[PDB]
Order: sequence, then structure tokens, then C-alpha cells
Amino acid sequence: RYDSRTTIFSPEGRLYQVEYAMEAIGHAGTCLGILANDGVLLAAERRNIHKLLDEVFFSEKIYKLNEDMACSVAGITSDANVLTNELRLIAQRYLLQYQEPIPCEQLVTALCDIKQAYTQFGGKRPFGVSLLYIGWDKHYGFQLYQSDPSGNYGGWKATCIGNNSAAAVSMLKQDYKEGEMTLKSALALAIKVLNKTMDVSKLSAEKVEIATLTRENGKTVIRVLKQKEVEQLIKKHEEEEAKAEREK
Amino acid sequence: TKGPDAASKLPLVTPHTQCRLKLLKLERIKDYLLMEEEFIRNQEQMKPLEEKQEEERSKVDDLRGTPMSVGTLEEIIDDNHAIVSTSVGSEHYVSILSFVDKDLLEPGCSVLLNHKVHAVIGVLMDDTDPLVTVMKVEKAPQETYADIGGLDNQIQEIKESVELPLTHPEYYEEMGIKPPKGVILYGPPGTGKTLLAKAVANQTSATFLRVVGSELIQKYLGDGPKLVRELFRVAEEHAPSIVFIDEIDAIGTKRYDSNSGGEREIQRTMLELLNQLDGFDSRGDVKVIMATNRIETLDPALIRPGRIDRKIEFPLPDEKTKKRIFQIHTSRMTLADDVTLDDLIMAKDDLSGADIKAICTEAGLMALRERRMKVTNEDFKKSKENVLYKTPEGLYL
Amino acid sequence: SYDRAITVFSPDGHLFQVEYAQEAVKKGSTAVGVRGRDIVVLGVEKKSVAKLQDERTVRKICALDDNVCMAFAGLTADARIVINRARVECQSHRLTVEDPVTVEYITRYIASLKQRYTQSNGRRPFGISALIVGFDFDGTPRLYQTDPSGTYHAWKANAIGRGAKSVREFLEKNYTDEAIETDDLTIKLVIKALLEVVQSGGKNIELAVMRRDQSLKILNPEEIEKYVAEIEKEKEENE
Amino acid sequence: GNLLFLACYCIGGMSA
Amino acid sequence: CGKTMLAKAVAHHTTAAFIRVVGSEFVQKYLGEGPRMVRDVFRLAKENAPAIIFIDEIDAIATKRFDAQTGADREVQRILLELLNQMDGFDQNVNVKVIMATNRADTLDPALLRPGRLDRKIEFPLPDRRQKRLIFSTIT
Amino acid sequence: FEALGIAQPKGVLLYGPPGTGKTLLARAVAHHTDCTFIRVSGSELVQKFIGEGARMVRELFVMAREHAPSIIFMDEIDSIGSSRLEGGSGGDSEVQRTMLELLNQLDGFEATKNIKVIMATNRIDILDSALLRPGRIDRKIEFPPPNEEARLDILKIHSRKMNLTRGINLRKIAELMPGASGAEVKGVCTEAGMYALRERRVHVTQEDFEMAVAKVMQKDSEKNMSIKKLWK
Amino acid sequence: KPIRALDEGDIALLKTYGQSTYSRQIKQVEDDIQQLLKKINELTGIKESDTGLAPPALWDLAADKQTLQSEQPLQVARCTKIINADSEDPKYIINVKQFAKFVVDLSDQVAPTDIEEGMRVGVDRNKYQIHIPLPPKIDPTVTMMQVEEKPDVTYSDVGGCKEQIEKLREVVETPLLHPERFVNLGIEPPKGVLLFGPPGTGKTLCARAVANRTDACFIRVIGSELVQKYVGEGARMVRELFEMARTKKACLIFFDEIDAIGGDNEVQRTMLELINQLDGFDPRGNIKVLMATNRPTLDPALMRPGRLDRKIEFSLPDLEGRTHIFKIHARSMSVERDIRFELLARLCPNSTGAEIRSVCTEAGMFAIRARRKIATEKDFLEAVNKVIKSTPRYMTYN
Amino acid sequence: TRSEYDRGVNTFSPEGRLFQVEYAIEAIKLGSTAIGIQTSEGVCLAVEKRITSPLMEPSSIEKIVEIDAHIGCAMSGLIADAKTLIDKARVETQNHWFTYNETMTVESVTQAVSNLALQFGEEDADPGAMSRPFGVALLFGGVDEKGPQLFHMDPSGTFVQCDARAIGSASEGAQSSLQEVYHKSMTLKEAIKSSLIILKQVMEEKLNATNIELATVQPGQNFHMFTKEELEEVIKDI
Ligand SMILES: Nc1ncnc2c1ncn2[C@@H]1O[C@H](COP(=O)(O)OP(=O)(O)OP(=O)(O)O)[C@@H](O)[C@H]1O
Ligand SMILES: Nc1ncnc2c1ncn2[C@@H]1O[C@H](COP(=O)(O)OP(=O)(O)OP(=O)(O)O)[C@@H](O)[C@H]1O
Ligand SMILES: Nc1ncnc2c1ncn2[C@@H]1O[C@H](COP(=O)(O)OP(=O)(O)O)[C@@H](O)[C@H]1O
Ligand SMILES: Nc1ncnc2c1ncn2[C@@H]1O[C@H](COP(=O)(O)OP(=O)(O)O)[C@@H](O)[C@H]1O
Ligand SMILES: [Mg+2]
Ligand SMILES: [Mg+2]
Ligand SMILES: [Mg+2]
Repeated sequence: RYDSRTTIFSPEGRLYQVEYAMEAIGHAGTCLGILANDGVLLAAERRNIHKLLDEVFFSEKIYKLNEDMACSVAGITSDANVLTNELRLIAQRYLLQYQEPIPCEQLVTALCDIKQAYTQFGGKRPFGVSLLYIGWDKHYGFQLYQSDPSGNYGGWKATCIGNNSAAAVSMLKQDYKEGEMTLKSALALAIKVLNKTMDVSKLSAEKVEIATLTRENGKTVIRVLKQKEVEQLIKKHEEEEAKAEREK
Repeated sequence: TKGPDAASKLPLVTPHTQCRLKLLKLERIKDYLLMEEEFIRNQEQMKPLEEKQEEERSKVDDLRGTPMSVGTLEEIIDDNHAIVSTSVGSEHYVSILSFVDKDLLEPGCSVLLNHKVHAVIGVLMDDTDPLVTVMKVEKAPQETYADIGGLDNQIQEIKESVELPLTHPEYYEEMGIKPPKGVILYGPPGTGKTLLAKAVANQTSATFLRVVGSELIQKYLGDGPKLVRELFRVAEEHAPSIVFIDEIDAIGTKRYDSNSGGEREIQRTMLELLNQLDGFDSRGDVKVIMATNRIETLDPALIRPGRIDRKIEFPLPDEKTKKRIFQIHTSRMTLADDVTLDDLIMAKDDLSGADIKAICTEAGLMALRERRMKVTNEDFKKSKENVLYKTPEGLYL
Repeated sequence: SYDRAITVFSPDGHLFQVEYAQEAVKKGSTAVGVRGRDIVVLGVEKKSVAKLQDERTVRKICALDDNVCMAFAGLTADARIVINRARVECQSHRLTVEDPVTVEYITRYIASLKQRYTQSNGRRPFGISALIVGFDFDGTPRLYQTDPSGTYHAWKANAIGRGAKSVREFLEKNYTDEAIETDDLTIKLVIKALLEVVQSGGKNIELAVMRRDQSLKILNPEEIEKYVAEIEKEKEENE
Repeated sequence: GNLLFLACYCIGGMSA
Repeated sequence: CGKTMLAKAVAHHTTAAFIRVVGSEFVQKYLGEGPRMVRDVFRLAKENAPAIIFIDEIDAIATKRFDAQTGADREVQRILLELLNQMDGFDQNVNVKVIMATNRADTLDPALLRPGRLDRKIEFPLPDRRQKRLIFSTIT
Repeated sequence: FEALGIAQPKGVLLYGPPGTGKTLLARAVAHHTDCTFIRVSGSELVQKFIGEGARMVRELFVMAREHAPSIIFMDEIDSIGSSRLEGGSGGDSEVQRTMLELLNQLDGFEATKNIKVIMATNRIDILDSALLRPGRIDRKIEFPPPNEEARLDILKIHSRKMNLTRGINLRKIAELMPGASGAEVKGVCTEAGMYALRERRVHVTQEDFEMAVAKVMQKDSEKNMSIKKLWK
Repeated sequence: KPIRALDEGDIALLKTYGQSTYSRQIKQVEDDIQQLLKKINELTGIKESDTGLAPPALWDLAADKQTLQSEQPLQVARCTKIINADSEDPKYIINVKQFAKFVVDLSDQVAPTDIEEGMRVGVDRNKYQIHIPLPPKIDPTVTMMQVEEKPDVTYSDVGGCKEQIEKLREVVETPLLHPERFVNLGIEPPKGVLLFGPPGTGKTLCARAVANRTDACFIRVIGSELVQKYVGEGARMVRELFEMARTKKACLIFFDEIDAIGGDNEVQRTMLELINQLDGFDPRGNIKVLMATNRPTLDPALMRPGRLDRKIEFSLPDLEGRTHIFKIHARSMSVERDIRFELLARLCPNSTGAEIRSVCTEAGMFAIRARRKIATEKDFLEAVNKVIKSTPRYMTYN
Repeated sequence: TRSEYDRGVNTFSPEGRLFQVEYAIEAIKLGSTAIGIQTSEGVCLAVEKRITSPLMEPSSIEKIVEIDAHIGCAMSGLIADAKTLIDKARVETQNHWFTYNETMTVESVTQAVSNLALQFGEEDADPGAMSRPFGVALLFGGVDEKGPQLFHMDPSGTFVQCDARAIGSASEGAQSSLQEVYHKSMTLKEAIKSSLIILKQVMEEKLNATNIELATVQPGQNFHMFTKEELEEVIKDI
């Protein structure tokens, strides 16, 4: 039929290899990014923590790439590492050439040309990876972009990608009041999203990986929440849920 | 030969708001039906007429005996003996009695035979086995071309095929073009093929025979082709007639080398259908209409120009046809003034006539949910995704 | 068979891969360009954003340069790639010749690039059709549809994408010389053309107007409502 | 090759 | 590992009426005969006393359902569907316990592997140490 | 329905994962209706003799029409009506003939009246498009796996006849079932009863339910961490 | 939000309030109309049901009763192997249809010379003695047959097969009307020829055309007719056909769609009968056979040399041929005298002749659509647009 | 089973045919017909428009183009393929005028375009070139030292001098008609009249201004296409 190499065109015009690359992201870990009034936070699921992973890492699903740019990845591990390396290369090449931090849109776009050229020609399989970029630039303040294995991208204020991403996005847009959420409320809403989108009666801070980007003192700080921070936040969430269920 | 059939009552359908114009017309119809009933009850009240010949008829009945079995006159011999097949399938060389109508004897017509020592003692011109009697339409369907939205080209083609030869056909032989013997409607499910067949059966002047395609297949050996032959013989006998075979792909699939007995019988039944389609001249006043969804799976001999010239396409409705269908099905609804119905049509989808009818029904159900009957636009809003169940988002932009 | 090969002619003589690429445009969005006496207008059907998409990065209308603008129908990534290549090439052209790039040259470059992408295995055709518009140095209104067969055609008022045929016939029944006498007349024509397919009105429509070298600004979502108000007023006026 | 087809059955009644 | 032997023992040590069948036996030649046999077996078990239906090699017919594209696969899936609808369908059965043995459970249709149809999915692993000693003793 | 001007809905399809209440809902409808319910569960319409399936469909609908407003339940409709296959040879055609007869009876030339029909399937996607078409099948009702609250209700119906103990928190048990079907919940109740029976008691405790949940919901996972770590 | 099911008061108020004031009257009136319609339908009756009773004075009821009490019925059967009688074993096994098969003997009224394998025979019911052979008779009224002696299709009515018609001429005209050249050339005239090609190419009528110009009668025999209900006796049928072929001065025997036969007990009987008729009849005769097929499924035992001397492929018509067919079919319809049939034939590449006839039919259809008694070139353009083809070819090719 | 050989240009049929190039030849008939006639006074090219929309600008459809003032071109086939061939033709003409400061024979023009063609199965395509046969048939007309000269170029690279050649959709019928129409003593005016008559009896639609493009080459003047008034003049007589 028309399921052959990506440089093929279905009679209906669809790009079947590209379609499968898009769809395969549902097998990856669930991760969302949200944009509060004064910050951008990426939450992600540690799908594989069996018993004996050293956790010798600073973050797994979140890869910082610039003093202004952080990213979350959902897809094949090899393509994830390659995309992160090329991201750092491009961002710092832009820094070297222009001596200004790379704008969000330019960086996301550059990855998108990479991905497109990797499905445009060459007889090579496209990257089966979806990215969530959070960052700041002096043009539009805080920005958050969601990429695509095909090579498309979009600006978003709240976006979940991975397994059970559709229902997570639906309940997120249901529980989103744009322009008026702080970082605390955004974190609480993200935790609600995670609790609803996981197959657990009670999500664990170990399974959850949250990194927050803020701007203060004229500098952008990208920091992953320590286990104490995430455990305190999740216990605040669970006691809030207890109050809510008692009120009903 | 005899004449056509499918009697129908008044269209009525001029008023619908139940404004006693309906009541007056319906009361007139009811009055006429009452005069029917009273007239025939009076005629049966007094009608003494019987006996007369008696003795000769009595002795011919004694000669015939009781019971009398019916068979099919398969072949004739010198004009005292013939070959007649019982309904079982066995045929015998039997004698022909004097009181039979030698002009009526033809290969195929049902013959009354003696129970013992089989011998042709009568001819039955109205055998019409219960199945084929069922396939003949008696009550015309209430749908009509008014109920059909869009499909103006399709209606034009079907009328040019089955109505124009029935009505004044002088254009046909004037141009010298033979009338189109048989027409196949096709398209995606729920486009209106069966609805168009209903509308044809409504505005008709010929015997309409509805068939299911899968109905033709019968368990017993040779029953299938025999039933197909009976159907087409009834069509010719009550000509002019229209033979509608819905879901022709029930038998119309590609012919392949049969292995089992059943598949051989199916091949025989389709071969008999094709032979009967070839049997009558296109100049004859008997037409066929076959509808299907999987046109691509049909045998490319059934749709030959020498067998079925026309091929009517039923595409998914366009936006204007969509709004036409919406207007048609919303005619009996008491829609409010807020409804616009334009948003549903403008949404790029694959709505069909069936889909639009279901959307209207579900909108009515949603209105009944809110204890209302005025049906807001929000009712349609919900109903659209209620009934429309099931390209990766931003890939194409 | 003969369909899964970009560079194999069918027995009847067709390049079926290129035809499939051509058809892939029809699954995009409606984009119509109308050239006026002193204006060139581009109307594009805008997808409705559900609740969160940032519309500042959903650009369906873009300008290759000051004197050239364009609308696309097809997959976004191909359009972005060809946009980058063509705008870089425009700057290279101005490196070579120092005069502003004419519409015909950039259109021919885009068509040649698509053709070279549609001439060997291991290279997928650019499944995008682009309506380019612009004024030359002397300000002649020009408009060209470029097609993934790597070709172009100079239309006075063309439509691409889904529903391209409907808008095309609307223009054929509506395109008149007097209809481009003023900018507002062309605006009325393009608004009616867009409303022919996008019956919602209000939003879901993006308009771009380029006059004699003003570096066109896309119509902000305040005066387009005024334009559809004028259209409705005229419609109720005639009847 | 991978045909593996089922089989139907059409009886013929017979008697005299 | 002992599946068919455990079934043999259960048949020996029971007052129930035992209907031993094998999955490949269900797949008949004539169209619709397989599902008819399934219906006949379950009807017989129902009409008799508390009965046991043992279907050795259930993966003959109960492999995971898929988009069958030919008559044979369609008929096999029809047999599987008839088995499902007979086991836990509209008309519930009373005192009819079914036993089915397979070597590859992971290939079975999930509709067959749900409670109400197959309440207990007992694994028969290879003998482990102590079990090996018991086997050696009881065969020696 | 007449006053609204709408057409009377005819068919309904119950589709969902294996074991959610579809057959249970049909049983309930049969129990709580005055209509002459008809159980025509799939593959009963597939006879060896040619054309007999279509004949039985015709007789079924004629007989339903002869009786009062009737309900026909086609359980596992996936069997006969799945999808018309191209051509014959090895393709299935007799079953497709029966399916086509069923389609025509459902919505054909005759337009049957008061023959509401219910069909059930675990795989709606593979059903023929001409069968899922509205007007033949309206209200394609989906039976999703029960959520936490619904699981609590299901536990409470299936634990109604048990001999519970004071201090039982069925809510915790329902929370112990991420995405478990109702059939699995009933199986959990049965296994808890079995655990109580093993110790020759009559009451069941919370730990009995916990280990019943562990046993019933047990499923084989991806042993190879390398395979499981392909995706991020 | 949990929606509330309608309660009894809800249902009662729904049926009223928002109702037309005439609801009860109208619905009741419609119900009585339907009831009265069913009343009339059940009471009107059936009527005759008039059996085939002859007019009186044609009745010999006395003799009819005599025949009823004297004459006896005979079941018919297909006689099978003769068992090599030689006047001492005259038994034959006969198959009475779907009934059984019995080995029986003759009645005294029939000689064994009248009985042979494969003929329908009427026999008694207990001894099953073959009482009378029942030849199936030959008549164009039954089935379909040659039904033609001098076809009305002439050499001017055929186009697009110039090489094919030339080959056919060499096949049939040269040996039939010019036997002297074959005789003095000392070469056996072509005993067998096959005409293979796709359906609708025109094959049949081509032979029919030469059948008009060969001064010999044309024979049409349909293989499906041999394989459908008219199976079995068909062998004997063609026997008689071949027999009548011998009776006439010259017969152009041709079998339509031999694929139904060339690719089955009685079918094989008909085949072997054809083999005997061809290989047995003297090749010097004048009843030369014309063979045609769509699927070159023919048994290898057929085209062995001495049975099929020549093969002719009927390919799709060319530009000249297609335009000739267009003009030929336009001769029979009311069109203008300035139609560019070359244009249309160009517009119909790889189109069968039957397709061309259908195109003309659709042109007439479109002319009727506009109620114009003269079809125009526009009408033919829409007809070819519809039939043929059942942006891409204009936005890339120019 | 022909199907095993139509896949790829580098395959030989059992009859030793080039099925791929034959399909490329058939791809011409998808294009519109082009007629070129050669006479003593010059060479004239008439091409249809096959317009799709009235809104289509006539200039955009280029069924006749000039390689040089002295030489005119007609093409039938893929428009992008034709444009590449035509740009190569103009480049090679400019190359000859650079090296020799002279205008080449049209025979040399077809020679160089042919070397651009028939390169599909050549190893020199490593930097990038045609991997498939070219999909346009060409018609060269001009006036050189040998007087008027007309050549017809086949996509396989075959070139033939022709007194009159019709290619495109209606190649066969137009060629057959010219076979009887053509006389070696044709004058330019009568030649153009005959060409327009052939178009009339070959065209699908009525001959108006916006269906026919027309070009002339004579030893005196250069390549000349008929302007709107000029084509109106050449169309009023017919
Ligand atoms: N053009 C139309 N206008 C109004 N109603 C329509 C139209 N087309 C279809 N419908 C509605 O669709 C319903 C079902 O249509 P119909 O029975 O003709 O289907 P079909 O297209 O023949 O499909 P199938 O043969 O696959 O069942 C009709 O009862 C009618 O109400
Ligand atoms: N929501 C529920 N409430 C109560 N009991 C339930 C529920 N879901 C399932 N069950 C019980 O679990 C079993 C499920 O079997 P059932 O056949 O009724 O389900 P189903 O979804 O129709 O399955 P199948 O796909 O096999 O038809 C039954 O014994 C039923 O009593
Ligand atoms: N637990 C056991 N005790 C005694 N013999 C055993 C045991 N398990 C296996 N066997 C031996 O192995 C065979 C097991 O057959 P079985 O396991 O029933 O086949 P399957 O597993 O394919 O149904 C028996 O014939 C028996 O001789
Ligand atoms: N050479 C021809 N001359 C005239 N008519 C032709 C020719 N070829 C085909 N036809 C048309 O094709 C139609 C069908 O031809 P037919 O002989 O039935 O096809 P086949 O050869 O398959 O039997 C005829 O009605 C005839 O009008
Ligand atoms: Mg229908
Ligand atoms: Mg075993
Ligand atoms: Mg069930």
C-alpha cells in the first residue's frame, strides 16, 4: 500500500509515517506545561521507576538548555537525547553569533526545520518526539510552545502530551481561567491534572517531576523542585482535596 | 397481457399545520371510504347469480378431481402430451386433456395437474408464489420527491430512465436511442438510494417490485433461479413494471470458480438473474433498479452497457443539499426563532441524509429532555456531536 | 504499482506521486487572493482556537518581503520551510541585483525549488500551494498560484485549499473590473468570497491588504467586523 | 494460496 | 506441567456430567457449524445436571480477535464470539462450570479472560524444587 | 415523537471494553419492559444451508412485527455484521447476505414500525459502515470502564448479599481498582468470598478484599526494563 | 447533570397544552381512514382465479375420461451408458433427475437404435422401462439460437477491425466462395479459427458482418445458454444444430462467450460432442465454424492443430476505428451534420465499441434532457465526460 | 507480465523496449496539441490554450516561447519540465553566442537540448539531475543559414526535421489531416490559414481570441507572436 518510506504520499494525501510518528507519542510519558501569570512550569511523569534506579540525574524528562530555556520531552530516548543535544548546539550557536539569548520562537522553529527536513527527504524515519518548551524573552515575556514529531509547533498556555493527554488537556481547559493564575495555583492545577491522568488512587512525588521557570531580580531561574518541595506541595493538594470532599 | 398494480390513496400532504384543511380533505376521503364500504356491503347483501352451466362444470370438476397439483410446464410435445415439473423438481411426460386452453400452454406457465395419473387439466395465470407476491408492492410508500432534498440530477436521471419511457416515450425512438434497460444507483450508505426508490414507487404508473437481493437466494436446489424467473415473469406479465433490487451486492459480488454446492447454487441464481435481464428487450416496458453501497465489489458483467447502461451516483450531500435536507426534516418541528442551523452545515463533516434525519431526531429528544418542544439551537448543538460519533490536528494548516 | 514512485510514469503517463501531493493541498484551508487596481487582498479561513492556542504563532498569512506577500494551503512545516528558503533567496537576489525582488522572479524560484524537490526518489514533494501577491517596482498588481507540481499561474483572483472550487466559481460570477476600483470594493469582494465558505462570519477570517509599498499590515480584529457589517447592510439593502 | 474457504450446502428434495 | 492431567482427575473425581471437547474439534467445515456445535455443547450442559465443560487447547479458537479479512478467520472469530455469548451472554447458565486449558494465555482474547467468563486464570509453572521432589516421589 | 415532528428512533448499539454492563443492561431492559423482548445473539443467524440466514432474519422481523412493539437484542453483533469483504473466493459472502438482509429489515423499503433493536459489541470500529449508519443504529452508546464512584456502587451491589464486617471501607477497595471493569469488580467480590471460605468462615474482612483485588487485577507486565525504557 | 426521566404528569401535560386544537379529531380521522382501507381490502375479495377452461363444444369429456382411465404418465430421465447391449444386454442405467438412478430395459415399442446415451427418455414408474425417447426438439422460440439467416449488418457497418476483417475474409470468404484456389493450392482450408479479445470490442457483429457477405447463414450460440438451465440436452441440441448445419447449403456456426463452456458432466458431454462434430465432419465441407472468446481458459485438447487453424486478436479500436464507430452509431440518431467525431474518438482513448454506443445513447439522453430534437456537439461532450472518465491533467500538462 | 519492467528506466523488455520512455511519450498526449508548419517563407507555430478559468491570465499559460529572436519554441507535456527544458535551451543559445558570438543552427539547439534530455540513465546525475525521462515533446522553428528550419524533438532525445508536425493531445488526427493538406509550395499566409483550419477541426471549442496562441518566424523579422489585435486579424478571416 502506501505505508512505505516516509517519502511517500497516500492518495488521500496523508503522510502515514508522519501520522504514526504523531500517534506514537501516546506511548510516551505524560507531561504537561502550563504558563501562570509570573512563571512557566513543566510537570512530567516518571513512568519507569522500578526499585533500583540510582536517580543519578538532575532531571530526566526535563532538560534545561539555556538560562532562559527549559524543555520537556516525550518520545524515543535516542531521539530525545539527539534533539536535546541539537537544541543546546543551536541555542548556544545563536548566542555566539548574536550575543543575545535565543528567542523562544526562533529556537522552536529551528527544531521544527530539523524535524521537517528529517521527514522531508533522505529516506530516514522522523523523530517520534514531542517537546514542551518553556522560556522567557523580552519580546513576549513568558512563552510556552508545544512541538510535534512532524515538524509543526504552536504557542500554548497549557498543554499535555503523552499517554492520556487528550482527557488531561480537556480537563485542563475546563479548569483554566487565563490571565489570573499565579505559580501556586498553576502548580495545584497541574497536580490535579496529574492525579486525574494517572492510573493511581494516590500519585507519588517520586513519580512526579516538576521544573519551574521564573523571572526575578532581572534574571531567569529554572529550577527543579526538590523532593521536600514537591512532597509539601502534594500534601497541600491532598489536604485541599480532603477539605473539598468534606464540603460536599 | 394484464395491467399494472400498486394502488395508492390520496397524496393529501398539502397542509401539515393541522388547520382543518387537513380535516376537511381527510373527512372527504373518509366519506368516500364509507361509501366504498356501504356499496360493497349492499352489493353482497343482494347478488343472486350462480349455477347456470353447473352440470358441465360439475363433470369437468369430477374429471379434474381433488386435489389438483400445480406444476411448471417445462416443455410441450405433440398437442396431447407435455412435460410438467412438480414443485419438488420431478417432471413427467403427461397427457393434456381437451378442456385445457391450448393457446395458454407455454413453457413456464403454471399448469393444474391431476393428483393421480398426472395430466394437464388446467392453466393458472396467477401462481405468484407467496414470496414473489410479497415482493410486489401493494401500498405505495408515503415518501415522495417532495421529501427528497437535493439529488436533483439523480432525480432527473431516474425519471429519465424509468418515467419518461413509461410516460410519452416518443423522444426515445425519435432520437432512435433505445431506452435504458435497468439503472443502478450507488453511493455511500444513507445517501438516499432507497429513499429515491420509495419516491419512484410513490409517483409511479407501473407495478413496483421491491426485492432485497439476499431474498433471492433460497435453500433448495434450483429454488433460487426458479424464484428469479418467477419474479421476472411476473414483471413481464404485469408490464409495465419496475423491479427494484436493493443491495444487489448480496449476490452481485465478483463471480469466482465455485467449489461447494452452495456457492455453485449462488452462481446459478446470479446467472439466471443475468439471463433474465438479457431476456427482455430494452424496448420492453419493464425496468430494473438496483441500489448498493459497495459498487466497486460488483461483477463487471452486471454493469455492462449491454445489460445496465446507466450508473447513478449518490454522492454525500453538499452544503446546499445539506440545508435542503435540514429544511425538509425540520418542517414538522416547532423550531424557535433563535435557531439558525447554519453552523451545523458549515462544519466540514460527512453528514448524510440519514445523519441529518438522526440529528433532527436527537435535537427533538434533547428538547424533550428539557420538557420543551420549541427546540433551541443549543439542542441541535448538542445533538450534532451526540449522533456523530468517532488528520492529526495541526498537521494541515 | 505505479503510485508509490515519484519518478515513474504511469502507463497512461501520469506522475501519481505529484498528483497526490497536489491533492494534499485540498485538505488544508481556503485561501483566496484578489488583485485590485491599487491593492492586493488575501483572505484566509482561520481555524478557531479552542481555549489555549497562541494565535500569534498560527500564521496562515506571511510576506516574503516588503513588496511580496503570500497565503498557503497545505501542511504547515512544508510552508515554513519554503518560506524560509524563498525569503533567504529574496535577500540573495537583492545581494545580486540591489533592486527589490519582483513577484515573477520569486514565484519562479519557488516553483523551481518545488520542481527540484519533485524530481528524484528520496525527496518528498512540497505538499503546499501558495498564492503570492505583490506590486512590482512600477506597482503592477500581480498574483500567482504556485502548485506542488512545481509550477505557477498568474491569476487575477484565485482560491486554493478546501472549497477552492466554490470560491473560484463565486469569483468567476463576481469578478468585475469595477469591483477593484476602490480598496473597499475589493474588501467587500474578498469578504463575500470568504463568507461563501466560512459562514460563521466575525472571526475565522484573516485579511491582508497590500497597497503601493506600505509593508502591508494584517487587518486587526476591529475593522473586519465593520466590513462584514457593511456586507450585511448591502445584502439587506438589495432585498 | 491461503484460501481456506468454508462451504455452504443446498439440499435437493427428491421423491416420487 | 499437568493441565490435562488435572482435568482428567477432575473428571474422575466428580459427580457432574463431564463434556470433554478440544478447541480444534469446534472448527467445522460447513459454515455456521462451529458456532452451532458450541451452542449445542452448552445447551446440553445446561439441560443436564450441574455439568463441566472442559475445552483443551482453547487457543485453537480463542486467540485475540482481529480484523479478519477472509472467510476462515471470520468463521473462527464467530466460533469465539459464540463461545463468549454462551458463557456470559444474555441467558445466564446455572451450575455449568467450564474449564479451558491453554499453553499461551497471553494470546487469548481479553473478552474470554475477564471475570464472569474465566474467573480464575491458574498458572501451571514448571515444578520448583519441592514440587519436583513430589513429582519424583509420586512417579517413583 | 409525533408532536415534535421527529422520526421515531429505531436502533441502539452498546459498545465498550469487554465486560461493562452491556449484556447486563440488555438483561435489565428485558426484565423491566412490557415489550416482547427477543434475544437473537450473534452467530445464531449463520446456518449451514444457503440463504437460510437471510430467511431467518426475515422471519425474525416479521415475527417481531406480528407481536406488540418488540425489542430485538443482537448480542455480539460483531459476529454476523462486521464488514462486507471485497469479492468472494475465500471471502465470506453468506454471512454478508444475512447482514444485508438485516440492514434492509432495519431500514429498507418497508420502514418497520415499533421494532426497537439493541446491539452490543466490544469492537465498534470494525462494524460495517452501513450498519453503524444513523437511522439504522442511533445513539451509539459507549460503556466506559467505571470510575471510582461507580466502582463503589458496583461493589455495593455485588457485596449486598455478603456477610460484611463492621469497619469495612469499600471506598478504599474501589480506589484500589485503577481502570477496572465492572466484571472485574464482581470477580473481586467473588474472590474475597473465596478467601473467607478457605478459612471456613462466613464473614469477609478488609484484607480479604485487598488480596482479592491483588489476585483478580494481577496482569503480566513488561519484564524487560530495556524494552520499557525505549520511550521517555 | 443527571437528567430527569419524564413522569406521569409530565407525559400527560406533554400530550396537551402545546397541542393543536384539532389533534384528537385529525388523528382519529386518519385512524378510521386506515381501518376502512383495511376493511375494504379484506372484503373486496380475490375473484378468479380463472383456471384454463376451454370454451365449450371443444370438450370431449368422454374421451378425456377414457384417457384418464387408460393412458399412463411417464417420468423422464437422462439415459446413460448403454452397457454394450448387442441384443443380449439391452439394459441401460438411467438417472431420473433428482430422484435415483436405475438399470432398466426397453419397452417393446422402441428399438435400441432409437435409444442412445444422453437423450431424454420417458419411462414407466415401477418397471422403469424406457417407453419413449424424448428428443428435446429444436426451435428458435426456445432458448436463443442462430435466429438469423441473412444478417442486416454489412461491410459498411463495421469499423476499426480492418486487419481483423481482412483475416476473417481469408478465413471464411476465400474457402467458401473461392474453393478453387484452396483446391488447386492443395491446402486444406482453415478448419478452425478463434477470435479472442476483450468484450465489447465488436467481435460478434464482425463475424455477423462477414456472415452477411459470405452468402451463408449466421449461427449464434451462447455458451452460458449451454451452461445454464439448458444444460444436458444442449449436446443433443447442438447435435441437431450441427445436423441442421449439414442440411443447409452453408452455415456460419459461431459460439458466443465460449468461456462459459471452455473452462461439469453435461458440459463435458457437450464439449466432447463438439469435438466429434468438428473432428468427424469432413473439413472439405461448407459449414466452417467461427470461434470467439474473451479469455484465451480453452482446454489444451482444443487448439491442437487440425481443430483451430488460426487465431485473431481483436484489440481496442484506434482513432480511425473509433471515429468510424461514432459515425456509424450517429447514422441512426437525429444529430447535426457538423459533429467532429474525430474529436470525440480522440476523447475516448482505449474505449470499447459498446462504450461508444453507450456514449451515443447518453448524448441522446442529454439532448432529451434539454428537449431538443437534434443532439449537439455539446451533448456529445457531456456524454463523453459522463461515460468516459467513469484539474490534475490541466494544472501540470499544458 | 509486462509489469516487472515498467519499474525503472534501466530495464529491458523481452522485446527490448523502453516501457518507461514509452509512457513518457504517452504523457505528451495529456498536454495540449501544438502544430508547427514549415514553408519556404518561414515557419509558423499554432498552439491551443485549453483554458480552465476565464480569470486565468493568458500570459501565464505559455504554450509558445522564444529561445532567441530567430528561433521559436512549442511544447507539449509537463509545464515545469517544459520550463526547465526551455530555460536550458535559452542558456545554451546564450552559451553559443558567448563562445562564437554567432547564432546557432536550430539543429544545434535541438542537439544541446537533447543532451539535456536522455540523461536520465546517466551517472553524471550525481550532483542532481533527471532520474526519469523528460516529459515534454518539443517543436523548434527558426530561420538559419539553411533558410527556414523546423524540427520535432521527442522526450527520449530523438530529433527529426519536419515540414510540418503536430504533437500533443490531437497529434494523430492533426498529422493525418496535414498529410493531405500539405503542399511544398505553401505560402506563409495560406500555411497559417491551413493551420488555423486544422485547429478549428481539431479544437474542442470555438476559435476565439483567448483559445489560440500563435507565433511566426521568417528570415526577415525575428520570432513574432500575434498580439491581441494581431491574432484578431488572423482570426477574422477564418
Ligand atoms: N436527500 C435527502 N433528503 C432527505 N432525506 C434524505 C435524503 N437522503 C437521505 N435521506 C434520509 O435518509 C434516510 C435513509 O436513506 P435511505 O434508506 O435511502 O438510504 P441509502 O442511501 O439507500 O442507504 P443504504 O442503502 O446504505 O441503507 C431516509 O429515510 C431519509 O429520511
Ligand atoms: N456497571 C455494572 N454494574 C453492575 N454489575 C456489573 C457492571 N458491569 C459489569 N457487571 C457485572 O459483571 C459482569 C459483566 O458481564 P456482562 O456480559 O453483563 O457485561 P458486558 O459489558 O455486556 O460484556 P460482554 O462484552 O461480554 O458482552 C456481569 O456478571 C454483571 O453483573
Ligand atoms: N504433577 C504431575 N504429577 C505426575 N505426573 C505429571 C505431573 N505433571 C506432568 N506429569 C506427566 O506429564 C504429563 C503431563 O501432561 P499435561 O501436563 O496434562 O499436558 P498439557 O500440559 O499439554 O495439558 C502427564 O502425562 C504425566 O505423565
Ligand atoms: N467494428 C465495429 N463496427 C460497428 N460497431 C461496433 C464495432 N465494434 C463494436 N461495435 C459496437 O459495440 C457494441 C457491442 O458489440 P458486441 O459485438 O456485442 O461485442 P462482443 O464482440 O463482445 O460481442 C455493438 O452494439 C456495436 O454497435
Ligand atoms: Mg439505503
Ligand atoms: Mg494438554
Ligand atoms: Mg455480553
